[PDB]
Amino acid sequence: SRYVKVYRKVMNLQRRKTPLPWTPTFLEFSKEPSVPFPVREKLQPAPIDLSYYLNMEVGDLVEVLHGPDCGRQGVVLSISKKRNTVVVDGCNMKKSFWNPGVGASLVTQEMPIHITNVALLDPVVKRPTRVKRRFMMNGECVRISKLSGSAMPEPVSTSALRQPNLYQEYLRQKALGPPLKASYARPDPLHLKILQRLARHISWGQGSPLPTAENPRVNSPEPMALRR
Amino acid sequence: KRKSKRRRGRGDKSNAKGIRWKHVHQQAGRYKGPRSRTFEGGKLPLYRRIPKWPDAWLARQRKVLEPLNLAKLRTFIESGRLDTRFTITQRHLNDSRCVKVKNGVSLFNVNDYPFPYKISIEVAGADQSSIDAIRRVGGEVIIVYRNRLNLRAHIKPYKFEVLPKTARPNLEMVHYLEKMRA
Amino acid sequence: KAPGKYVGVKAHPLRPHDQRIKINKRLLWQGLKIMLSAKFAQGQITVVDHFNLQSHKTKHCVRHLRRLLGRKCPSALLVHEGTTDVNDNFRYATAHILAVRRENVEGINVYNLLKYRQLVITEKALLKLIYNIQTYPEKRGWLPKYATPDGKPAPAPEKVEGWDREWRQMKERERNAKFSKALLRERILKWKWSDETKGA
Amino acid sequence: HTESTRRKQQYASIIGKQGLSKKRCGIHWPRYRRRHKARRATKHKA
Amino acid sequence: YKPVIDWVKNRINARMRQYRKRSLKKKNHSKVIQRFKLTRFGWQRLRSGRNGEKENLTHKQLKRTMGYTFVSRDDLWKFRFQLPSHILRLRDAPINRNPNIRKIRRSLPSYFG
Amino acid sequence: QRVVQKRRHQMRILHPAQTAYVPVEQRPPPIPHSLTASSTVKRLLNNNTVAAKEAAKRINWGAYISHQRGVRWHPQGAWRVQFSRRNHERNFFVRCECYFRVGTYGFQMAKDLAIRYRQRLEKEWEELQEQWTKLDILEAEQRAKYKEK
Amino acid sequence: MQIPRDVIFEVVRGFRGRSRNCIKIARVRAMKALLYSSIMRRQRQRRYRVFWIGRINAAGR
RNA sequence: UGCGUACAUUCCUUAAUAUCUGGAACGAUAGAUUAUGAUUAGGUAGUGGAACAAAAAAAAAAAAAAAA
RNA sequence: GGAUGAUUGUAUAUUAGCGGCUAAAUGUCAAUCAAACAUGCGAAUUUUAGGUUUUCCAUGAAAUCUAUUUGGAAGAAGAGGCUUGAUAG
RNA sequence: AGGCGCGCAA
RNA sequence: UUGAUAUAAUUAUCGUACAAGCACUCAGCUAGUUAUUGAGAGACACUCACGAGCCCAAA
RNA sequence: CAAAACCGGUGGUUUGUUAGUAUUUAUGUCAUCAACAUGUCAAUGAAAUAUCAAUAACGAUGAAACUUAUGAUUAACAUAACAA
RNA sequence: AACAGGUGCCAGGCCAACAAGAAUCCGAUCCGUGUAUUCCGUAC
RNA sequence: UGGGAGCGAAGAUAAUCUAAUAUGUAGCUCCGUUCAUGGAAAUCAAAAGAGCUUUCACUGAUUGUAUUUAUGAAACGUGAAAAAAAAAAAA
RNA sequence: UAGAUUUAUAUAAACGGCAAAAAAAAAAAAAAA
RNA sequence: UGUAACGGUACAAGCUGUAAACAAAGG
RNA sequence: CAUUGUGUUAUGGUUCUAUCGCAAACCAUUGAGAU
Repeated sequence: SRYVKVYRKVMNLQRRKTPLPWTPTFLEFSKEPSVPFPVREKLQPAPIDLSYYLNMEVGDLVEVLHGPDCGRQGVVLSISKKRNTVVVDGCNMKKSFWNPGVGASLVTQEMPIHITNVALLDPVVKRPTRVKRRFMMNGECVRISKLSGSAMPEPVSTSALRQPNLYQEYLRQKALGPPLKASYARPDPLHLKILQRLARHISWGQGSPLPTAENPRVNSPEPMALRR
Repeated sequence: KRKSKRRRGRGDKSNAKGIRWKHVHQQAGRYKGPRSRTFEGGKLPLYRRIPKWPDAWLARQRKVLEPLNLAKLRTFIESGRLDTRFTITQRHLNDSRCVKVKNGVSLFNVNDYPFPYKISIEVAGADQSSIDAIRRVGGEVIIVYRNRLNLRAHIKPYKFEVLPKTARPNLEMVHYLEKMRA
Repeated sequence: KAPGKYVGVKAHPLRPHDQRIKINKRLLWQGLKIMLSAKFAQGQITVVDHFNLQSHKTKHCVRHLRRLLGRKCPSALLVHEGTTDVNDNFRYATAHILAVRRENVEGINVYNLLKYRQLVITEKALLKLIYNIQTYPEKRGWLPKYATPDGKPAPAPEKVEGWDREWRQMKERERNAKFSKALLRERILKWKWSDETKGA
Repeated sequence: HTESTRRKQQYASIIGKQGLSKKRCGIHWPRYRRRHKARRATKHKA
Repeated sequence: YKPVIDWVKNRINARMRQYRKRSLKKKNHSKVIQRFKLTRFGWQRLRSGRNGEKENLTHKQLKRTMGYTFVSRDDLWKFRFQLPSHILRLRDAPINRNPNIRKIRRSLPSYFG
Repeated sequence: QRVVQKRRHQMRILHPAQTAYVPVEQRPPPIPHSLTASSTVKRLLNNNTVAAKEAAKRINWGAYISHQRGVRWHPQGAWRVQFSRRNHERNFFVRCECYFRVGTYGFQMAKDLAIRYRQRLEKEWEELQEQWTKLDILEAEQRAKYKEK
Repeated sequence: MQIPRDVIFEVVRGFRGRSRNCIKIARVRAMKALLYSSIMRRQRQRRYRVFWIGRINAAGR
């Protein structure tokens, strides 16, 4: 069929983050105005943060309900309220990349799971449950699970949960660029300092001759001077 | 002064193209006749009257060399676009834009006119008149066999990390090379 | 719902489309040169040492602009290179002067030059612009090349003596012109029109 | 047609007068305001 | 009830149509192309009767029949639409009515101006 | 493919005629183009024949040449005198369309009178320009005197 | 239109009934009125001339 | 031996765009308009030239006489 | 006209359109049934035929020929070519 | 990258 | 008033026809749209740029 | 031949001043289904926290009123007043 | 000139908790965010 | 979902009509869209070479199929985008 | 996140043969989705 | 999730659930 | 050149638009946090 190509083009226009940045160059003008914008329906349900109403916090034990990790149990490490997504320990191991540090050639790590695909676990029955916040007379808050009526254990602490995020380090290094030459990366502090002194003279010398063994005198820079 | 728009059907006195003949004396429908490019009536189309000509449509399919006139070559030499102290090659012609090489340059002379300069030139082909005119003043015409990849590497070696080794010709190209040598 | 039967239904409706057109880059280059010439002729060009400021206050920059251009200037385009011709103090000061617009040398257009009445250009940016304008034809390939390692023309060789003597003699013979039909028949026998569209 | 002719005549009658008000301009108020803004545009930075 | 418009679909379809329309190409007639050859002096064609009965033709007529000829000027408008990618730019003789280029100018002491 | 059709004749590609440059120290003035509007001259030029070519040599084309700007020949059978000027500041627009007819005066006498007419018009124009400059200076003097008060 | 709308409504002043204010009928009536004027303005010269002729004939007789 | 009768580029005002009306002329800081220059100017289909269509946008709505 | 009978009447059901039912009339299937109606970015077409909206000006046809079943479709023919101003005052 | 054109004279 | 004078309009048609079709009247809606694609081919098709050269796609 | 980020919080820009708007039932059908009813939530007014006084007249408020303010707006079309 | 909202209508300096004019003159009948002139704030 | 899978028409072009086009389209059922499709050669090519897969432009409306109508993002190739192969014998 | 929060929307599928009644003894019993 | 039926609330195109618009001052 | 008509004006008839809204993208800042 002779329409698949144009259909794919117009559909990619729906995902394009137009306008994209464009570097000016002499006698060249951007095509961004000619690129059309994506079309969307603006009358939709308002944003919500489902974690607030579900009483789900980092450090809670949850079970993945659907997908290739069905039945797997892990501790929540991160919650995105805007995306209503959750990172679960050892689940959705989808993001693999060249190792930015020491160890094996490749490293893989979790990816967010939508909060609706996950459920809190009852401490006694260990099945999907619903957690409600109750308040005592003094104002102490207690999270109670529907299935057994048990109080939720305190979330695992950030100190225990912490792990480095190697994908962000990989992204940082990639943004920096390809690896440097070993010779270029070798430090040369003495010659660098010589060049830095020369650069100081070049930038702030106002075109005075460089010092020599014959005349090492110090040339006084001129001030801007007021108009009179 | 630009051109005024000539929208139709906006009054009787407008100088736009008329509508009355179109309405009354023209066939109705999208195509105003049969949907075709060949129809001329009940009679056969001219092309179907005429017999088929396989040579005509095989000539188009034949792969052809880029022609270069010795007059153009002379003008470039005189203006200095090519250096006659060294062998002038297809790459030199391409880079001076005397001729852009796709399959190879072929020299042709006009009216058996003489050539004034002694030159050594490598090309893919050349007419007998061009060869005689070049050699009459001490010149030299060279033909180096090159496959498509070899010609690409000869014109644009800078696109190759490892240059390829020239390949041997087939029977047709051996015939052509020996004919050129003759 | 059909044309002539419902309000909002059209036979030839307006359609979304791209309004951009095409123009020859050579025409754009020539237009830039003409715009610079026009600004010089009409006295709407000023050359500045640099746009480096020691204060970020808008009022000081406004006073400098008023001193240079007067109190009746409609608008100005401030052209600089970006690195050592201007500084962040200037970028801060000009950020709220709605009558002036900052541009780099890469973004100079006939449109900008026409839109903004005055053109205030640093010497560095002016030289950068002149270089770009003068070297554009070479970059776009509008000038001849010489197929030499240096890229400059090579010496023109001399002609081999007697290279056209036979042709001259043949012309001298034919110039009698009394055997016209005989020569015509000889040419008809010798030569053949080609049926190809390219070449001889 | 008649409506367009009438609207054009009224616009020609009002658009050329400075200092009008919203109640005087009616349906032509945004057009009149834009026209006066354009006329002022030349006074900026004198 | 109101007739609400599906702008997403309408605009997507409009963009698709626009892109296709502005990327359309030329088209030639694969059958018409096979009977003709374009040369520097005009379109050429074979002669009907080449493949027919010819026992009653003389030698002159047979030579002409097996030769070739040019497409008549009356049939060129067909090519404009059947073979768009192959254009023959017609070149008639120049028509210049300036009296100074005429042979009678040699009998005048000057030109007309 | 944009193939330019070519014409061949006698084993050569036919081209439009084209002549070389013949330097001339002083090219003489042309015979007026107004003569080509006459029926006799039009037929002479349109008939490429021996009789036309002999009548061309018998015709005295030099008598129609005017050595005066603004005076020349008209198919009327008269000498046309023209003089056009536009002065917006003084609101003065002049267009002379004078005719000196051969039937009325004579070929040569009409020519002479037309030439004299054009010369007088030029002289009057010069004098008027001088007077306008003088009057303008006087007007400036009056305006300055008024502003003195 | 053959005649401008304003001219039509100005010419149909003083006419009878709908011809004064309805464009469809006013157009036809104004067309006829101006056509009659065009023809009769060309014709009236000889109608005046015959009147002069008759007056002169009576005076001479 | 007469006369009636239809026709005015006689007067006055406009127009001419598929290369031949003077004009390849006279002007020229952007054409003022030809006074005994010519042809002339009914028109369906078709074709062509010009003038409007009161709006919007644009970074050009004060160097303008006299009066204020 | 029938009115102890192939009678009349009644709740809820069955047969569905490239079809059903039909003591057979192309009768009837929600009153246009020789093949129901609703919906369909299946976004039906038309050698006939209805309309097609400012003005001024320049130029200006034909109802003919070939061939095809075609007052249709194809080609040709059909204009702008040229001229129309003069003194032995 | 590619496209068109590239004298038939001298 | 009186004298003279004049067979609404539109379309098709050989045919300037209310025994031909539409229209009470009026308001608004209501029909030659567009070559990032084609072109000047003896029934008409302009205009700038560079010039033996000219253009510069995706990015 | 010149020049050389991740998860929360807070605002702004663009989409979009250049584009459009979509949530409730009156009415049809056996049903599938079809289909922009009724101006606006709103007397008028910027303000009613300006509608007071009052059988009537003169008064009050208001820029404008017992009213071209105690709903506005063509033509066709409806009625009057004045005029030779 | 998009130096956003509101204030009787077009307000950078009247309100809007962090800058800056109750600025002056001229306005048929009330008002003016209007015309003209001018001062001030602005890394907004 | 003019993306992918299954089944699968006619009105329209061919001036009737058949093929072909429409079109592998509409309706119907099922996937649910870059965390996807697909995929690291028993590949393509020439006697030189390229190097999984994917996207864009050119080659080109070319070579093709249809042989009255039309269809055809062909293959190799060229210029770009993106770049990846495979943590992994247990602990 | 102080509490409370009726009824309908035919749901053992947070689950696994298909197949009426969200899942019905074997067989009869039949499938392009 | 979304929607609706009834009920309460100015007998309603709003809000709301028999606690039907409000607890924030508890061993 | 009517009191059965016309001219001029007036009063009716008449289309109804008052933002109850504004990222899922990008820019700039700022906490926690990693290096």
